[PDB]
Amino acid sequence: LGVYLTKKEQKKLRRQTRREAQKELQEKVRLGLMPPPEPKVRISNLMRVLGTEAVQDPTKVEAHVRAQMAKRQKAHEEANAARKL
Amino acid sequence: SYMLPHLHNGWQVDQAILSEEDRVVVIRFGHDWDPTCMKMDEVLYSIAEKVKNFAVIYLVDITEVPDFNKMYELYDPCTVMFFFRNKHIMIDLGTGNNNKINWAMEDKQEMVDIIETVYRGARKGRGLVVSPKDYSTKYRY
Amino acid sequence: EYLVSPITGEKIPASKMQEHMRIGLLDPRWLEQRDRSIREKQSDDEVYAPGLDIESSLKQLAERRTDIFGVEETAIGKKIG
Amino acid sequence: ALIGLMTYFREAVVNTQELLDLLVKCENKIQTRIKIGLNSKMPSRFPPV
Amino acid sequence: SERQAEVLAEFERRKRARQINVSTDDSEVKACLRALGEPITLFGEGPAERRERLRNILSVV
Amino acid sequence: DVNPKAYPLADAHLTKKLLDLVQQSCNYKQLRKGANEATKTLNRGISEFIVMAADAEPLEIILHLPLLCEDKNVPYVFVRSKQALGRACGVSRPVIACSVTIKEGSQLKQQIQSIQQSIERLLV
Amino acid sequence: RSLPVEEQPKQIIVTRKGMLDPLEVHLLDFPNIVIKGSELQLPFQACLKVEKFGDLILKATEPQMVLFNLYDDWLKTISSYTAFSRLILILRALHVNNDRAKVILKPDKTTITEPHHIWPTLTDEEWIKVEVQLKDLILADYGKKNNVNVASLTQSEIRDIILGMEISAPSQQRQQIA
Amino acid sequence: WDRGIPRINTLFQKDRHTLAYDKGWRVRTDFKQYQVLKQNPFWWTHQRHDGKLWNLNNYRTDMIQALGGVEGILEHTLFKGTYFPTWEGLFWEKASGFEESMKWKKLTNAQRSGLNQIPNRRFTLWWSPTINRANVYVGFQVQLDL
Amino acid sequence: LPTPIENMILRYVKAKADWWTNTAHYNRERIRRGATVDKTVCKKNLGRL
Amino acid sequence: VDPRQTQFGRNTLMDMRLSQQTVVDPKGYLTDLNSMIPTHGGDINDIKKARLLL
Amino acid sequence: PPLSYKHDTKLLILALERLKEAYSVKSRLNQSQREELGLIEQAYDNPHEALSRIKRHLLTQRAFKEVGIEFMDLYSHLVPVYDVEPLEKITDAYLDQY
Amino acid sequence: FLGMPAPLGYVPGLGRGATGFTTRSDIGPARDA
Amino acid sequence: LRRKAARLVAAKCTLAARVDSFHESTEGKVGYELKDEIERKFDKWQEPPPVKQVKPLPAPLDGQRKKRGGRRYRKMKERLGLTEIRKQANRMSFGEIEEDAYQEDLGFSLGHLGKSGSGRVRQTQVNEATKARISKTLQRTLQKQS
RNA sequence: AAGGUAAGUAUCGUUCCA
RNA sequence: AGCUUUGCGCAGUGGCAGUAUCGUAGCCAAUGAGGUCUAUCCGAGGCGCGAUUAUUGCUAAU
RNA sequence: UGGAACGAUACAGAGAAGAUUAGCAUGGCCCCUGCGCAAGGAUGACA
Repeated sequence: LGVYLTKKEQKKLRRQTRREAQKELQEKVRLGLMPPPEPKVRISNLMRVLGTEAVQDPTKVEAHVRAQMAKRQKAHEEANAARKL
Repeated sequence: SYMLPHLHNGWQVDQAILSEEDRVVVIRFGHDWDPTCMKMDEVLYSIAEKVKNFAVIYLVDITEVPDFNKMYELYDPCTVMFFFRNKHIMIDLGTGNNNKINWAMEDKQEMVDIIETVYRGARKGRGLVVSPKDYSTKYRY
Repeated sequence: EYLVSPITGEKIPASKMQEHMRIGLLDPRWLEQRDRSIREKQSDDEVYAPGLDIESSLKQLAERRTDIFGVEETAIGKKIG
Repeated sequence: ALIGLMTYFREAVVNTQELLDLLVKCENKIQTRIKIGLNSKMPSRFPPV
Repeated sequence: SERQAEVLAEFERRKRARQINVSTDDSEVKACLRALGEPITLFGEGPAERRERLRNILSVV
Repeated sequence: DVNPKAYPLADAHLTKKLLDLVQQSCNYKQLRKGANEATKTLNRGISEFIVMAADAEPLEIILHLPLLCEDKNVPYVFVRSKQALGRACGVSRPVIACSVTIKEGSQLKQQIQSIQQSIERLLV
Repeated sequence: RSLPVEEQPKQIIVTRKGMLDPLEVHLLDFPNIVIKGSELQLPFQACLKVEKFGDLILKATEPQMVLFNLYDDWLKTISSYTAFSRLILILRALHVNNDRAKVILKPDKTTITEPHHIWPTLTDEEWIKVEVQLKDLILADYGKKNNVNVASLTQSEIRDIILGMEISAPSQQRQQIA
Repeated sequence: WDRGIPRINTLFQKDRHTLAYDKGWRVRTDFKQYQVLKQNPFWWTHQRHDGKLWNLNNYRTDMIQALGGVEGILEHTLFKGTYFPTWEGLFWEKASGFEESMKWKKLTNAQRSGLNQIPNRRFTLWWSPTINRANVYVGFQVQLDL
Repeated sequence: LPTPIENMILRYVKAKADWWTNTAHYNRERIRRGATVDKTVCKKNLGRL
Repeated sequence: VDPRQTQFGRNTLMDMRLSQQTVVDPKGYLTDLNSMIPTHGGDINDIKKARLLL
Repeated sequence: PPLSYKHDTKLLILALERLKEAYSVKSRLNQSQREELGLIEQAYDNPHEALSRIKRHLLTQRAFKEVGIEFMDLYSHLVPVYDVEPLEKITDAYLDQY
Repeated sequence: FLGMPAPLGYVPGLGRGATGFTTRSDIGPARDA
Repeated sequence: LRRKAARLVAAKCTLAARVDSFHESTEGKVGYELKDEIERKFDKWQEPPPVKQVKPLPAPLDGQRKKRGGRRYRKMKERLGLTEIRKQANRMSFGEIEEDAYQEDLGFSLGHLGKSGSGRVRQTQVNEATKARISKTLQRTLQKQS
């Protein structure tokens, strides 16, 4: 029968998996199979990131950041739906 | 003194100046038996490992190598010369002579200070660097 | 005796499962620091002289400083007197 | 340092001539230190201003 | 203007090999190597890089 | 098997349930690992049952635990490998003895009572 | 002193530098209130040129203070950080000129505007279009005034123009540092 | 005002209440030498409990009077070169923004040694018309190359 | 360590320690008497003391 | 100084504004009390300018 | 020092002010200095818990961490300078004031 | 490199194009050239 | 090492005691094994420290290096930024004698901070980002001690 | 007598010297 | 049928700290790591070394 | 013709100290939420 590895190696293995995924993603992006990650922006970061470009057309910029928020939330919700039993 | 690498003939010191590009060559010309030269050939011992990244120290006995006495004025008992990429780096002290440190000092921090200042001014591409401390006196009082 | 590996799900000997868990989770980035500093010291060049050079320099220094070495005292820079 | 003792030793300083000489000597030492800090060669004169 | 690039093949073989089971036992390591024919070790090839070489070799077959 | 001096030695059927209970008590902070801590719990009277391993070569280092359980009327049972018990307890090092203590309104009361019942009918 | 403590302003910006001085005396009892001057020629003197705004003050027999709300219902569907930007763009455009600004502000013939709110009632995409039109108007006015093609003005100086930054070179002969 | 060994101005001091509960302060001030590295010249007293027992406003007044006043001192300085219309409405920037930022950065001791003497250069410049003089520093002169 | 090497190293340590003590006390005498000494000399002498 | 203590031991303002389909929201003019001597004081820097202002 | 003392905070205030006088004139701070100032300012922020800690230290603490030593040279004699653990300095100062 | 005999035809100094200095007239020998 | 040795020797003592209670290994094989383990731990504790390399000082830095920036860099700039009270203290006026504050150490003048020469009419409010803060491990020690 | 050399890149002249 | 507990995963939102995170084919460790209160009690990791912009990446200017 | 030594003008001259500063995401802790896995509790139900 199997054995139950302890919480220390639980955290260690989780860290290995996440670092593995991050490095693989970064190597793929350096290759260019996906575009470089666009900076995740919120309402609080709206004028920090895009403010200079957000002065000219503020409503377009807030629409774009809210679209990014909606895309993230939709990715989460449909990820749960795909993982739904 | 005896621990640091030694150069025996004229060709070796010129090669040691030429065989390096990314550090500073600090040559202690003099006689390792001199009370003056032995005073600072232990300071150069105590910091040889510390300055390995940007400095290499060779020792030369002018009697063993009587080829640079006339050209570089090797007549003070002890002399220190800094070379960078086959270029003698002049250094401005408080003393009148601005080509050498012709006296043996005592503090292991000030010599690393001078060597690092020489390296910093030599990466830029200068020929004369300026020491932090002033040696127009001895700060004794 | 057979156990099941918690990480790979494969039959393993019960005697090894301890060091199996010690080593199967060996952190991958550890390998470079094991294989990086050793290369640095392999390519590193010495700072002090070889021991024979210290011996020879000590002999040469003893040749001059008769106020310490030898039995026939002479001047500081003189070979013998 | 000067007012550390001078406000402490007030009237005694007048009667201690050697203390006055030491005070003047030390002030001259401070001035000499500053002048050497300016340039290596000490000046012939140097204004109090 | 042609592709002339198999570097994506290098990334895909790396990511497949990273998900390839390798025994944590040097004995098994060397048993599998003798099964395929690879040497026990190279000059100055310790155990961690022995396992890594085993992984890199069974990435193909 | 390996050690004849194994009275309550359990087989590979309820060992899985025992290790599951050990892990759950670990998640609930409801065990004391180690022979010394098991003995302290037995002395304090708050130990409900202790599980040891038949792989400790000088078994008499832990053969006082069944006697202490007999004194305190506490269920006790063995396993077949110290490494499995140690890893199940929540630590990497091989453990040869662990204890399960009490908790008010514990969610593990039913399972711990079932384990006590199962062991108590296995002595003979 | 009127507003409750949680509604007391923690930062007062001032358009005209002369006002920096009096506030610090009338804010002498509020040391935690930071009074910051503005180099930004920020368009609020034109806020009084709106029809629903001026009309109240052009005819009033006695002095009193009244409250408004320059965000009609935008905060129902947009963040305040872009509500302020929309307001400032609209006010810069209105400062540029009133009539063409009104014509832009009424793209639809209906252009419903009840006395409950102030600005015309448009939804998000018409706000996109009107903001683009107002930006084009402001850059066009700046180009006409300073005789520079609008395209050459990159986004940084576009933001400078909108907020109230513009520089000149009267000391052009003081270039001897080069 | 400013008279009496426990100076009368101490009575109006802000923390007068809490200094009422400060007893044996002079003894601990004396023993401060064993806890702090640098010796205190004013170990014998404490400015809070009996006030400073000396005044230098008259001393500075007389020093300015004897040195020739603002114009009698500024003639020695480089003030007239700066060409300020008057000496009022000025402040001294005791720390340049660049060097005060460098003060906290990770600096090797070589840079820090040559950085603490930046205030010694603006001092030399501010008194250059006096230090760089023919009467003082007797000897030959050399002009700058450019 | 061999006992002859250890004996020689003990003798070295004893001799250097005797010189160290004597030099530290002599430098302290120089400093207290008012002689002219260096800053690093004072630092090293304070460490030795 | 406290007479029991021995050697060994602000900007008032009359105006006041009341908070609360019509955009126009006029507010009443309220007059306030007087200000006595406050314990808080001396929160002023650069007196030679503030005195000139007043 | 009782649990309910009228002058309890006054002595703590004086002790904290005295401990901060050593840093009152300062431009740059080391790590230990930063931690010390943090300790005094935290004890100022929460006087009750700090004083409870002080009472517990006075009542049941008898094992202390090593206190560093150095010497300041007057060129006539050497004055020893002792560095004490930053948390215990507060307790010692409050005890001294009381 | 270290531990090698000097070349027979090598100029002992200045072969690297070095330039000597004369800090003062007294120090050194006569130029004699 | 005695305490650390006392724990180990008592542990092996009870390991031998449990053996002797039931009268096994009467010839002392387990006792000799435990003594061997104790001696191995003892001479492992007394083993001299190994060879530790003296790393050289880092080389002087080059011209420029790219750096990251975000919330962490913003907080670093806030902690090390010139607080208005700090920047107001650096300014030191001009031609305005002031009474020497802090008797115990003069040369400590606050400059325009609290000065009638120039500055804001309101007092320069104290900042909160520069408040002294304790370390995480030290606060952990505080939690455990209480 | 000092502690007071900015370090360089150029063509041109001269001279010894290989 | 829901309710609900706990651990482990995947993501999401938000807060907080950058004098700290991380490695351990180095060693020891519940057969006891480590002990200042309280010790016939406590009782889990510790040490040494290495990486470091006091975790690490891109994008972005200069 | 080699190089050295050497005398001229011509040129530059800041001989200034600086791994510079912005955004996001990872990583650390904590809280909340969704979803899954391993289980496990209390409980609803007349005919």
